[PDB]
Amino acid sequence: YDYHFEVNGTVVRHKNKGFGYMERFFELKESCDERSKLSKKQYERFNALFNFFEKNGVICMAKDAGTLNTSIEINSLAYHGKYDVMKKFIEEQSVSIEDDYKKAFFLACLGRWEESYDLYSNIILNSINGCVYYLSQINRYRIYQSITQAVTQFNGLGRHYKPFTDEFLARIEREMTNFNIDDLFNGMPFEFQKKYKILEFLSDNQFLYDDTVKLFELTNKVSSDIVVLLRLYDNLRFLYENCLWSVSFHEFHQYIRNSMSLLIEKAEYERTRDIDELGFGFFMEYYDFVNISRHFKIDDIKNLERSCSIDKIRFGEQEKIEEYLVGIAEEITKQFSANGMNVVFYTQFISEAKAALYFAKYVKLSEEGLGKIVKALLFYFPERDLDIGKRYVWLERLTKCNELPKSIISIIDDFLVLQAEKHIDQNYSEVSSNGLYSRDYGALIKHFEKNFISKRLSEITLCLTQDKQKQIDFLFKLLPLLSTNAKSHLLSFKSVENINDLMNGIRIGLIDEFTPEHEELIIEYLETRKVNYIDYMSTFGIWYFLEEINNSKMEEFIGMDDQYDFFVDPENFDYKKFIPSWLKNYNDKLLGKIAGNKHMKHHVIEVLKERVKNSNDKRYLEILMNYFI
Amino acid sequence: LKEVFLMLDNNVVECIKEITESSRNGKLVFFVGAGVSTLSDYPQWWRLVDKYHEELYGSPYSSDEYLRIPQIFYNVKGEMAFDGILKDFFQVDKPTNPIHDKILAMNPAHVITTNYDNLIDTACWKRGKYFSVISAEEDVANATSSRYLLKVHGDFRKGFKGENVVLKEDDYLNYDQNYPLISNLMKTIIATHTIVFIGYGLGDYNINMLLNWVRKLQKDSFHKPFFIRTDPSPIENETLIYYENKGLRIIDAASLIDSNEYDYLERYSAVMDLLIESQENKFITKDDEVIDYIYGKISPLFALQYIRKIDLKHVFEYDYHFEVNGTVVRHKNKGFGYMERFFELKESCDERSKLSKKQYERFNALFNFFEKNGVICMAKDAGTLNTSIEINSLAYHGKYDVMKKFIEEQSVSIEDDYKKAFFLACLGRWEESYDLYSNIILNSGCVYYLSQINRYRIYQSITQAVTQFNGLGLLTFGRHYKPFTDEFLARIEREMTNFNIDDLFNGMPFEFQKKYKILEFLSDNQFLYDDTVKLFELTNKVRSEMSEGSYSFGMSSDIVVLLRLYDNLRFLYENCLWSVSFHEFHQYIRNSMSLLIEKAEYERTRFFMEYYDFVNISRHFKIDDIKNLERS
Amino acid sequence: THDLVYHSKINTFVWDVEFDIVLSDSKELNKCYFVKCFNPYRINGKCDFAVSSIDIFSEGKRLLIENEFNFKITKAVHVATSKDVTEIVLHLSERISSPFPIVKEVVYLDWSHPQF
Repeated sequence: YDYHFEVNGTVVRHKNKGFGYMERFFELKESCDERSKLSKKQYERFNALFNFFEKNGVICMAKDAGTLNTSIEINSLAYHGKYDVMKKFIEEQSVSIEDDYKKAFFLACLGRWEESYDLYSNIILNSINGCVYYLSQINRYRIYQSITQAVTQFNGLGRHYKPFTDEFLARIEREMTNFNIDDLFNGMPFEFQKKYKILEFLSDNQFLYDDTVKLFELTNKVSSDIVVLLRLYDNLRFLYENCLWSVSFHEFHQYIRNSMSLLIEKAEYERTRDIDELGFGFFMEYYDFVNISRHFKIDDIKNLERSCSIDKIRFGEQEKIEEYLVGIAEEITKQFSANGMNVVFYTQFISEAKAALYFAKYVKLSEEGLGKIVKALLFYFPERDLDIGKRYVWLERLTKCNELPKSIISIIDDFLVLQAEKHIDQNYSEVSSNGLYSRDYGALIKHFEKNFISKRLSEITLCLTQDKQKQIDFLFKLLPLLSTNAKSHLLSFKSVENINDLMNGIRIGLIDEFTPEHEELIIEYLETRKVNYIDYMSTFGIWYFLEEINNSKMEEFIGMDDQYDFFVDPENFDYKKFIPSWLKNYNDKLLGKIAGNKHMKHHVIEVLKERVKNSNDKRYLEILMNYFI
Repeated sequence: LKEVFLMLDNNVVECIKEITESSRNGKLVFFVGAGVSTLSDYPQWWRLVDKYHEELYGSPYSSDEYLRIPQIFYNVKGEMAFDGILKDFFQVDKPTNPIHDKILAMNPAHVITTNYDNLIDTACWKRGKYFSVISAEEDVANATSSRYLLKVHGDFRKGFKGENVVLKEDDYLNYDQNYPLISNLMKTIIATHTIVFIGYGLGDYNINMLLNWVRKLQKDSFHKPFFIRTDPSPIENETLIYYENKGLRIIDAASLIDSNEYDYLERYSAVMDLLIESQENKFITKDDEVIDYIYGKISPLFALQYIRKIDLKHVFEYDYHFEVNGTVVRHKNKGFGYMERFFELKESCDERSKLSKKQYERFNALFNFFEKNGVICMAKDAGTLNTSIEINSLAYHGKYDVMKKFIEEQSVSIEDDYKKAFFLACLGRWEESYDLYSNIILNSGCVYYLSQINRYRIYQSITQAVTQFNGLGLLTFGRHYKPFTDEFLARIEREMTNFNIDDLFNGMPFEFQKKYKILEFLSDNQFLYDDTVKLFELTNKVRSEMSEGSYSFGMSSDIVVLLRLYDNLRFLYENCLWSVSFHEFHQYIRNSMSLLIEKAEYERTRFFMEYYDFVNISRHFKIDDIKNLERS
Repeated sequence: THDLVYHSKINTFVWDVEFDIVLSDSKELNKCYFVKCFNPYRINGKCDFAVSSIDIFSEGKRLLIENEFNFKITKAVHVATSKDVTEIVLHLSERISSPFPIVKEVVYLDWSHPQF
C-alpha cells in the first residue's frame, strides 16, 4: 500500500514514509544518464524491472502523466477463440512445466476436462518459487468443480450423455474428498506467501466482490466509465494471460455481464441527457464484442437491446470482429459437419456461438465472410439450440448492415431446397418455437430480390405428384420463388371450392388476387351467417377496407360484428361500440392504411388519446406515435 | 458403515467426535507407524534382522534382538556392510496403499511417522498436500512451511545410510542426544495438537517411550492421544483399561468389524473410512442433539442484535438457503435435516416437552432468536408470510436529541459504550467517537472486532473529511474549518498507520473465526456483494418485464429487493456499524429504492410509501437522484 | 393464478394450462394449448392483417388448421397444479374481447428484428 497503481498506469504516492523508490525508479527510466551509475547487476535488474513495468502498462507517476494510451491487448489464444491453434499447441510435446500449465488451460478451454485434470495433477507432481504449483492446485480444484457441476447438469438434462466415465468420476472424488482450497495458501511455503500474497485471492470462493460493488457508480445520475472498463480489462488479462480456469465460472461471466451492461446503459443515459440539454459515448471494439459474445446469454443481450439503442453505438475493429465471426463459424462446421462434437466443449461454446451471431447484426461483414457465417448458421447449427424458427432471425439480423446479395441468396435457396428434400418423408415436420417456418426465408429472398426464381425448387415442384402431400403444401408456402410452369403445375393440386379452401389459400399464399368467384364465395358465407344470426366476419371487413374486395355488395351485412361495420363504412360506424383492443392485433400495413383514410382517423386518435392517459400503455403510445392513428 | 455407526459404542462415537472436530479445526496430527507402511508391502524390519542374522551366524526374536543383531552386525561387519544390506533391501519402489490417501483425506496439520520410507511423501505429492519434510536436525531450522512431515527416525533421502535413520540399538539409546530438535518438535506437536496413532502395536517401543514421557506431564495438561488398534483379535478388557490410564484413547478395529486374521487392510480401512465419513455427518439423531447442534451454531450470534438472513447460510456452512421471506430450503445438507426437526418441535408443542431440561431452554433461546430474525419455517410449510419492517435504532429514526441524551448517561456495560460510539459518529462528533471506540477496544470478543472495524471506518471518514476541509472546505464554507487538531490527526495516523483491516479477522482466535464467520464480510464491501448481484439481476428482470408490458398477478418480483434492502439496514443500524455512512452502501440503498418506485409506478397505472421509505430516500438520495424519479 | 401473467402488447394471458375443446364439427382434442408470436415487422402478403400468428399444439405437436377453428372450451387444467381452472378461463375469455385469450407462451419477435 505504499503507492496506488491506477488503471491508466499512473502511480500515486499513498502511504510510505521512507525514501520514494517508485519516484526514483521512474526518474531512472526516463533519462539514461543516471542508469550508467548503477552496478552491472543492478543494471540488468533495472532492465528486467523496466521490461515488467512496460509489459504491465505502468508507465510513470500521476504528475508526469501525458498522452496516455490504454489499449487492451490480451496475449492469449484462449480469449480469441483460436481453437485450432491450441489443439496444435496441445499436440506438440511440451518443453517445460510452464507449457504444461498453458496446455491444461487449453484442454479445459476445449472441453477435455478429464485430460486437463490429469495434466494439472501431473504438473502438481513435478512442481514441488512454487507459483505454478499453487496455480495448478487452484485450477485442478476449479476443473473438478466444473466436472462435478457438469455431471449434475447432464444427469438433469436433449439426450443422455456420459462424457466422464464413472471410474474417472469415482477417482476424482477420492482424490478431492475433503479437499480444502481455503487451507491451500496457508499451507504454502512462507516464502511463497510473502512473495505471492497477490495470488491468495484465487483461493477464495468469490474474488470479484470489490469490482461488482464499484459498479454502483455507473448508475449515478449527477472519468469513471474508463475506470470500470479498464478494471474489466485488467481482470480479463490476468485471468486469461495467466490461464486461470475461474474465468469460465458463473461469477466472472455474471460480473462481465453486469459491468458491460451498466457501461452501456450509462452511456445511453449520457446521450439522452445530453440531447435534453444540448439538443443534438460508448464505442465498442473487438474486445467488447468478444466479451459480449462469450459472457452474455441471448436473454442478456435482449435486455440490452430493449433498454438502450446499440444501433447508436458504433463498432470498431470490424475486420477483427469479422475475423472472430469467420473464425467461430468455422468451428461450427468442424463440430457438426464432422463427428468432432465435444459434448462438454459443446455446452460452453454454443452459448458463445449463439451470442456472437446474434450480436453480428451490428457489424459490417465482407461477402466472403458473410457466406461462411450464413452457411454455418443455416446448415451446420444443430436444431436443438437454434431451431428453424430462431435461425431465420439470426440470419435475418445479418441483413441490417449487409443487404442480401446474390451469393447469400443462393445459400438460403440451398437451405430451402434442402428443406424441401427432407419433406419426402410424411412424418417430417418443421418445429419452430417462434411460430416461424420455411416460408419466411423465401419471403426474405423475395424482399431483397423481387425477381428471384428458385430453379431447383421448380424442378422439385414439377416432379411432384398427388401422393407426397407433405411436399405439395410445403412448396405452396414458397410459391413466389417458383417459376410460372412450376406455379401452374402446383396449383392443380388444391381446390378453392368452399369458403374454407379460400382461407387456406389466403393463409398459405396460394392466391394473392381475388377473382370474382371468391367474392361470391365470400358473399355466400355472409348471407348464411346473416340468415343464421337469429371468426372470419371481422376478417372479411378488413379486406374490403384494404381494397382487397371491390364487390361493393358488402353493406348488406352491416350490424352483426362491431369490427365488420367498423371497416366496411367508417363514416357510418358508431364509435361507442369501438374497443381499443383491436389496434393491438393490427400489423404495420393495416394501421398505416387506417391512418391515411381521412375517415375513422379522429375517432381512433381520440380512443388512443383516452387510453394512454388512463392506462399509460407503451403499445398504445407507440401505435399512436408511429402512424398517428 | 452407517449401520456400523448406529450400534457403535458410545465411547467410540465420542472418540470419533473429538477426532473429527480437531480435523475441522485444522489441529489433527497423525502418528503413522510401520503397520501402515507394511500395508504397502514395504520391507519389514524383521527381514532386515533376519538378513543381518544370516550374515552374522549363518542360520536364521525378542524385542531387543530387533535392535541388538543390527548393532552386532554394525560393530563386527562395519558401516559399509550394514548400509550395503540396507540399500539392497530398502531401495525399492512401493505403491501407496489407500490408507495413506485416507490419512491425508483427514487433512492433518502435521504427519509424524517412524517410517523411514517415502510412502507418505509420494502420497502427499499425489494428493497435492504440501508438507515440509523433516528427517534430520538441520531440517527443523530450514523448514519452509508451517505444516511438518516429521520423520522422527529419519529417512533415506540423503542416502541409504545407517546414520540417516534410527534402526539399531545405540540409535535408540542416543536418540535424545543425536535428535534433540526433532524430539523437541515431536513433543511440541503432541502437546499442542490432537494425536491419532495408526499402524502401531500397543506394545510398540515408540508408544511406550511416548507414554513414558506423558506420565512426566502434570495431570490434564495434555490431550489424551488417540490410538487406532488394528490387531486381528479384539482387545482384552484388562489391557484396554491399562493403556487408557496410561493416557491413550484406544479405537479398536477388531471390535468394530468382523475380519480375517491376516486381512489388515480391511481393519485399517474400517476405522479410516468411518473417520472419513464422519466428517460430513453431524452425529445428529435425537431431538436433544438437534437443539444442541443448532444452539452451538447460533448461540455466538446472540451477541449481535440482528443477523441478515442471507448471512445465515454461512453459519450452517451452506446446508440451507435462508430466504429473505423467512423460508428455509434444503441446499447442501446431505445428512439429517436439523432445521426441519427444529421447526417440527416449534409447531408441535407436545414434542417440546420431550426435550430434556437443558435442551428445552436452549430451544427457547433459539425460538426467540429465529422469531426475532424473521426465520419462520421451511418453504413447504410456508403460508401467508407478511412481516412488518421495523428498525430499533435511534440513529435511523433521526432522534438526535435522544442519542445526545444517551451519550450523557453513564455506561452500565460494554455494549453501552459501543452504542454510544456509534451515536457519536452519527452526530458528527467523530473525535469523541474515535477515542470512545479506542476505549471499547481496551476494555473488551464480538464487540472487540466490531469496534476495530468501526474505528477504522471512522478513521477513513475523518481522513476523507480532513482532505475535503483542507482542499475544498475553505472554499465551500468561506472559511478554512479545523474540526480536528493536528495532534488528533497525528495520533490517529500513528495508530492506524500499520493497522490493516484485511487481516483483522485472520488475526483472531480460531474460536472467534469459526463462531463469527459471518462477521468477516464487514472488513470489506463483500457484505454488500450478494445483495448487489441480486439487485442487478432483478433490475434487469424487472426492467425487461416493464419493457415488454407484462403484468404478473400475485407476488411482486421486487419483494426480494425490498426485503434485502431492509435486511441490510436492520443489520447495519441495529448492530451499530459505521457502514451505514458508506458511499457504496448509500448507492445500494438508492438503487434498490429507485427500482422499487419505478416498478410501483409501472404497476400503479396498470406498493405505497411508508415512514421507513421516506427516511431511506431522505438519507441516501441526492437531489439529482430524486429529480430523476420525478421525471420518470 | 400465481403463474398467470398478463401481456399488454397483446391483450392476452400467459398461463401454464391445457385445453379440452370441441370445434363446430364435434371433433375433440385433449391436452392442447396455444402459443402467440408478436412479429410486427413480418414480411406480410397483400392479405395479411393480424400482427400475431398463433400455433395450436396438442399432444406436443402443432396443428394444421385446415377448417374453421371456431371452438368452445370444455375443460382447462393448470399443469403445475391439477386444479381445474376452466371457470377462470371463460371469465377471462369474456373480458379481453380478443381471439385466443389464454396462451401457453408469447414470443416477441420485435426486439430481435433488425428493424427494431
